[PDB]
Amino acid sequence: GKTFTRCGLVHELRKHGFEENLMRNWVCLVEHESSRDTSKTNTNRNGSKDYGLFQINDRYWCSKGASPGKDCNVKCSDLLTDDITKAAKCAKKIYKRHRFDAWYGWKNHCQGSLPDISSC
Repeated sequence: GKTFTRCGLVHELRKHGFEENLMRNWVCLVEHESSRDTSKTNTNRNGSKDYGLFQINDRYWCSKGASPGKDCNVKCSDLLTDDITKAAKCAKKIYKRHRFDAWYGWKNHCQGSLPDISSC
């Protein structure tokens, strides 16, 4: 697991199939959820835990076990590896029903201001 910079994240998502017109929303969401860190985790009041760059939950999208086998066919520990793609492809499969509303940071802080990406 590693941390990314905004220019690195903008590029990593552009390579992983994220739209340049949505990139501002995506990086500003990710900067509140994981702070651009693949190693980040958070526990919930419901007893489940969140993993990887999009803080994906072991009961809803990824799987906590030794093998993948959940709604996005991906394992919580694979989201902690040095390429975000395991979390990013699952984030696209969520965006098919909830483009940004599946993440609390976007509706808590990205409604006020977004960062610039025109230097990336």
